[PDB]
Amino acid sequence: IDTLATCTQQNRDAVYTLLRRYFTANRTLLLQSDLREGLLQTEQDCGQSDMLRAFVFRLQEGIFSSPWAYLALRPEIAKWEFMRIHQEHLIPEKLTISEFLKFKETVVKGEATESVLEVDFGPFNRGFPR
Amino acid sequence: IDTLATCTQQNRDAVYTLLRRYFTANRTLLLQSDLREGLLQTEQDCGQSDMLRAFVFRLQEGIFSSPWAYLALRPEIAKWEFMRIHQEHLIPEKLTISEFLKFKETVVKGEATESVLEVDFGPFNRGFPRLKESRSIGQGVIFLNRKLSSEMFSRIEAGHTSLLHFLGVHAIEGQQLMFSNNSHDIHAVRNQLRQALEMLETLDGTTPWIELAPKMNQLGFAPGWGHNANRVAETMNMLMDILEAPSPSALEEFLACIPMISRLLILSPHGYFGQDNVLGLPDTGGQVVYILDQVRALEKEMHDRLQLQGVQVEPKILIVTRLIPDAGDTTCNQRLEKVSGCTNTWILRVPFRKHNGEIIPHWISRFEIWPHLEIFAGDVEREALAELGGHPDLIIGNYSDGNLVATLLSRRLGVTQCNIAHALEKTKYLHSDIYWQENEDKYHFSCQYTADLLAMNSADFIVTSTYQEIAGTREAEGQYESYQAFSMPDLYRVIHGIDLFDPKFNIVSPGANADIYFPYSDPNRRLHSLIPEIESLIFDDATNLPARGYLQDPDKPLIFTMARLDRIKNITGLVELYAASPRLRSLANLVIVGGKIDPQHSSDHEEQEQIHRMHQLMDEHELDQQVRWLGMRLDKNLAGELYRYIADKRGIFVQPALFEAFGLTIIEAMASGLPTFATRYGGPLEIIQNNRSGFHIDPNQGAATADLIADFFEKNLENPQEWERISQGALDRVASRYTWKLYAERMMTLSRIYGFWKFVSGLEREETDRYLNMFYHLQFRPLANRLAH
Amino acid sequence: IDTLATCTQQNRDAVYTLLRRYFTANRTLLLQSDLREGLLQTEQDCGQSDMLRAFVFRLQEGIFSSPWAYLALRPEIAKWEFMRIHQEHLIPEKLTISEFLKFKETVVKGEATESVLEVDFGPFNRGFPRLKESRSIGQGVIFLNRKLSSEMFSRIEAGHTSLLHFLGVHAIEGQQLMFSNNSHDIHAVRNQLRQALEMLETLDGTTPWIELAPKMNQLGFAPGWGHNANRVAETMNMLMDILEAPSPSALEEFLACIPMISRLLILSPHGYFGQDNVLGLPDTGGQVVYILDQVRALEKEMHDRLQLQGVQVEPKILIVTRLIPDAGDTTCNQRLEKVSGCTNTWILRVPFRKHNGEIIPHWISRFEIWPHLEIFAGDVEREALAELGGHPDLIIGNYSDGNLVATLLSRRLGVTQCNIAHALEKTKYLHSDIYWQENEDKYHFSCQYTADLLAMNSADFIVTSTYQEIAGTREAEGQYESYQAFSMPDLYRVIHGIDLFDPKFNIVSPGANADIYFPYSDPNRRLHSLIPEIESLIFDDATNLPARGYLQDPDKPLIFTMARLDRIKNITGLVELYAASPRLRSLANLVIVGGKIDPQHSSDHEEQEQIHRMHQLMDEHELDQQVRWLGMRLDKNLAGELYRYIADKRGIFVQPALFEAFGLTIIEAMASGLPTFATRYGGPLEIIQNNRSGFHIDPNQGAATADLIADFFEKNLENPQEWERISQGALDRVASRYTWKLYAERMMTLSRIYGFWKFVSGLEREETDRYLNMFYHLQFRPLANRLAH
Repeated sequence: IDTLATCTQQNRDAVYTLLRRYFTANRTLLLQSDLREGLLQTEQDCGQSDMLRAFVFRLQEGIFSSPWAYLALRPEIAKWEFMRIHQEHLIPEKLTISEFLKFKETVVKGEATESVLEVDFGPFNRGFPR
Repeated sequence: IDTLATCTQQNRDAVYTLLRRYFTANRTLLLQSDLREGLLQTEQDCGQSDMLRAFVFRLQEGIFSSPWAYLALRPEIAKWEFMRIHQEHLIPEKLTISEFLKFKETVVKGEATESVLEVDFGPFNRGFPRLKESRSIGQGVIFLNRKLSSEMFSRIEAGHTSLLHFLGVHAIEGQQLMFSNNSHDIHAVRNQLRQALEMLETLDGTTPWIELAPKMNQLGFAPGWGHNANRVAETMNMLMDILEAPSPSALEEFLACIPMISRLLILSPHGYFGQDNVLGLPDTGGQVVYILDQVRALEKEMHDRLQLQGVQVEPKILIVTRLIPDAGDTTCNQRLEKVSGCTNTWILRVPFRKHNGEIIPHWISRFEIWPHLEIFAGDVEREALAELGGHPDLIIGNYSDGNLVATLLSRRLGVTQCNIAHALEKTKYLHSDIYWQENEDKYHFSCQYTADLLAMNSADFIVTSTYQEIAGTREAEGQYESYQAFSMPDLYRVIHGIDLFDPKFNIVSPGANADIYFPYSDPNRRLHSLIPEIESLIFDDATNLPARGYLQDPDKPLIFTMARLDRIKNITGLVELYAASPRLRSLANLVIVGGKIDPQHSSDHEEQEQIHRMHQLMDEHELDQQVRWLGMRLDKNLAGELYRYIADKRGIFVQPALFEAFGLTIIEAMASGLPTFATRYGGPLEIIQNNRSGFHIDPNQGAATADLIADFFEKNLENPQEWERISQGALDRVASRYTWKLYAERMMTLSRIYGFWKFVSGLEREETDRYLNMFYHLQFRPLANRLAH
Repeated sequence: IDTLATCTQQNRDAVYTLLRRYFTANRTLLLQSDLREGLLQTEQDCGQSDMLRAFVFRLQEGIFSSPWAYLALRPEIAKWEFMRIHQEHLIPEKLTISEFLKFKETVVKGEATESVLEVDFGPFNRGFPRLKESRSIGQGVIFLNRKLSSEMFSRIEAGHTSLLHFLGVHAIEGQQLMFSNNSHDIHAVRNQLRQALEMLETLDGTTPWIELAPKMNQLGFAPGWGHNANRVAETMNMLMDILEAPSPSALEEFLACIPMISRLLILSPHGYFGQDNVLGLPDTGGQVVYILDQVRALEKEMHDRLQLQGVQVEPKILIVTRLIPDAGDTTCNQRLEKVSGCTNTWILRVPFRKHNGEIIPHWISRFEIWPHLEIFAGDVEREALAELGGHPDLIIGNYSDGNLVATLLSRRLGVTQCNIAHALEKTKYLHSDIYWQENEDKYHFSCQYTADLLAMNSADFIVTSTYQEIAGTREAEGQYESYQAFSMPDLYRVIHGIDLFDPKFNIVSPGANADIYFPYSDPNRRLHSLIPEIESLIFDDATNLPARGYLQDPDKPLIFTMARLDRIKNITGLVELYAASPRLRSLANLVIVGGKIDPQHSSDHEEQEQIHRMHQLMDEHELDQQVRWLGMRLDKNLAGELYRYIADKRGIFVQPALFEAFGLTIIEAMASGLPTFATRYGGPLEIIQNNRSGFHIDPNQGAATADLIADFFEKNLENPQEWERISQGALDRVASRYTWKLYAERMMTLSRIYGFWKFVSGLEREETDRYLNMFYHLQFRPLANRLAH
């Protein structure tokens, strides 16, 4: 279950309708409860899609603005994926964690005058056992 | 020689008296000169101790308070030891740089409130290749080729090589270069090379690439292997060799030829940049001249390399500096100005802005320019990316501002970064680090030195014009060396600031121009229109033009100096040592160009007080008719022929400066065929091979200097014959080291080889990058927002 | 091109017919000649193929029986594929060399009772470095330098103490060299080096080593660094450069310095060795000449190198061969014989012995020599060890017997082993392995081939004169190549018998004798006194001298050749293509030196037919007055002066041998300066660069070549420019690639480099040694003890 799993474009109006349901801007940042809530109706119109259910239930958070939805997925324990999808032409696009956080940062606290300091332990940890 | 050389307790009375003489607390911080002073009285007491003289003369500084003295010892070039001695019971104790710097801290600014931040690049550089012998410093590219090929051998023995991938990733102007498929496979490439080669065997030499291209493309090959079949053969053979058994020379030759570089971005945001008009303006100078006489050479070379590989694109060079909307009489408000003499080379000017900006109209001093630079960098990045087709292939920074910008720009774009500081002021101003708090209002060293550390560590390679600019001398620490460890109270401490043995350091020395300064002996090219004007400058006199010589000695040898009249250029020293020696007086006549003088101000106050000593020393000793003097500034095209004239009829140049970093003047003189007598102190030590390319003089001893010059004048028939030997010596030394053509060849190679080193070594350097980025954001950014209040 | 290329059986009919034509046999083992001639007719039936022709022409051999073709294909130099195809269903099927050998074995000597031993060096060779590219074979030492220095970047700093230890282990006459104690600790050695280098800057460069010796003993330095301090500085700077950043050039230069080559032992056991009557005699060819010239050259270089490093010792070369008591006015009974033109080079003869020996009295044939070799080897160890003060520093083997002996010796003594085979017969006599039992009683190839394999694997380096001897050409397998894989039925099968890509292989060509053969333009050394004898021999007549002749019309250009009278050198064919094309009879004249002009009476018979055919050609073509033929020997110096004579006036040398292994005469001619037309086939293909250094001519096309000869004789009123240009080409080429000076320089470096490679790689090869030793004891030893029935 991943970014590939929004191939749930087999039923396209389902995905489209769901994104619409989310996009109505009440909160631009949705947690699980909301994210899942929106699944049911769409769940009537149109269809069921156990796959889609699987996907939505694995969403940790989402950030909606513009015709753009930035999703954070957590498929299995301690594994995350980030993606963004366009409300109209719906193509899941894979995001880096930096990209997703830049978007959240912009949506919440506004466009930035200076570049953010990114603390990154990756280089430091590369090579030690896991 | 070292710490244990204070075993001088063999005579420890002298030691005790040296310490006591030091402790007299005229200063807490004792530098080299005042340390050497302490060894002369106490001299006549008690004894001599050559060992002690060795030890003391190797001290860079010492720090005194309390019973305790702390010593920083520099035994040989780029090698340091630190110790402490107790005044009463004196035994030496070996200290770490951290310890020594801590005590230096808690003395001058007193005991710390909270723990200092020690920026430590040590763990980050651990593991990276580095030079071993100090005499090899500044030779970096050579060492790197050896590590590159050494490593490529073992990798090619196992499956892969990065060389192939790196060959894949440069496509100049949207067309794929060197390879059609993306194949990462070495066996395959060997096969293709084999076939390609065997097929080139059947055609003859001069078949143009255009013809070979499709057959080549069936073989997997994109263009850039050569212009004709000959050259394609040549370079495919290079790659075949390398893929069999890597060696440094072959590797450097192949790397050297890859059509990677079509675009330069050269950064100089401070001063008023502009073509001509600029000598004397604030922050400007001959500073601009480096850039302006460099880029023609550069553009030409870049084009050539591309042409030879049969790639037709037109290369661009952008010199990016600040737009100052205040004209201030200049061209500095013009956004795009074509550098004359070049096909595609442009000054692109960009405004500073405020945070809403809102273009800032007014000139800003370099010392105050810090807070604008990040904004500037973003703006430059956009504008320049637009003006070039895309990313530049290399980015060159100049001075501290230029280098910080290049640091930022290069990290954003992922481009090879070259740094030219031209000078690093931390050594120029005594104690300006430990005392940085004092000097902040004027100088803002807290920002500068921080940006300096940042940039030195960020660059892929650093070009300097002399060895001493990096590592100095047996006596002097170098400009870069001084950043190796230092303290900056209430900010941070640095250790491992720079590694002098890092391969990134390369000495690449400029020169010439070369349409102007050229050998007196040329079949063409000379300016005879000037030739009557020349003679009438030296020979005429009085009130018809600037005064006052009147020589009247028709065939007498000439002694030429041309400079600023100021203290350190030291014309006073030359005339003084001239008057003082009668034989020199008899052998030649001293001609001088500089000052405005002519009347003392008007115009040009107040440091031109050196005109006082000028006339004072000229009238007494009765100089006139022995020595001509011009107050003129000498339009450059003329001066070129003036150098050309002072040879045949034979003469010499003299540059008796007290200290000279590079000595471009001397380069010009030698370029013109003049035997040159140049100061021993600074770069002329490097430029002139003494008694081959010229002669070194100690501007301190006038007796010996003028004596030496005379002795030169007395040789053979009066120098037929040994004036000519040195003259040819200078000529050859200049064509073999200092020329912008040479400079350009080396630059265009360095960018390719360090491009490949970046490519290959980048992922390992990521921790270093994150460290430097954190330092920037959490340290520099605040220091420069303090400005800017 | 390969097994897949036999998809040429779309056009199935042609392939079917081709296999049909092969199967109808008379012979089930086909070689090239039949394989090829069977392609044309049936060719026109049915088709005309390029691809199929390509395939067939790359077949080395094929084996037919069954409905089954077994094909061995060799598409590119040194690469082999093997396949089988079935007559009816035609489906090429890949085979391993072993499968193919098992089939060949079966078809030839029948179903095997037991299982065959397969000698396999593959697992033993895995992991050791190899060249990757066929063009590079024979260049081993270059690859090896790059491997050594690339892997000498041990910045683990323990290492290369390999280099340091190595420097410590050699000593000459008990005197430790380069280092007083065996040090390692690279940091210490860098220290010592630094200090020493420093002192040398205050010393008179030309100071004898013996003056600065004690001071250097202080710094830990034994002698060997140089003669004057200038050289000591040179070599020390070499080592200092290397301990910092190793490179191939540097490491070769320094390794070449090391005064570790003092005593040579050259081994040539068969025949009559001595300097008198060469050639003549059984088993003794120009065999003796190579070695006498080689050792003279060698001894010079040895001396020079040793001298330059300041070590006083006298080098000694021993040429060790068999002592034959029954001699008859050869010096072959005389135990020690000083070699003319050498200070310390000698011939040491050791007798063969029985086990009780009881010294064996009479000359033994080289095909019978095998049972004596082990005992001989022991006696040579004892005697040569006695004659040199100890172990030799290099052992050089000659031919098969010499190489085996050198193998046993070098293993015994721990000495670097060089192999010069000069010829390997396995390739000369086809099928002689599969059929070895037939040839056995004459030749004994069971012994020779086994010994060959033993030695080519055992050696440190292997020296050949031409590339051809190693890997041959596109069409023809090389001499060493032949041993890669073969069967000796009832004895053993071999796969991986040798690796042509191993870098033990070095082509070092001989040259000269340059005391004898040298340019015509030499300002001295010419014997003008011998010009009368020579104008006598060219332009005389009658019963004065042994000729047929009297050209008259001397004013023309000249055409020279000299050779043993045959048939392979092919003089008669030169005569013939001279005759048949009239434009040459017009343009020039033929001089010829060899055999006997006047009848065959008188002497030797033998050549006989070629003498008679010579005369016949003389009569019938009416070639008197255009042709001078001398029937004499021409002592060497006389000959040299002659080649010199023909050069100016504008002559040429033509040696149209059917094929020539390595052309000596071609070299002597080019050395003298004559533009030379040499056979296309064999060594001359390598020696002459065509249209630069000389001209390749097909001996198998007469008058097609004569057209080129005449074409050359033309070009602007005879030849103002071209002849001169080709002469300079020749001179330049000899000077660059073929000279005994260059040979000995190379040889003396190779011993040092492969000695180091042996020092490093030594313990890695022990499984290989245990294997080769087992194979010698249990395979060679029985075979030789059957000879010796």
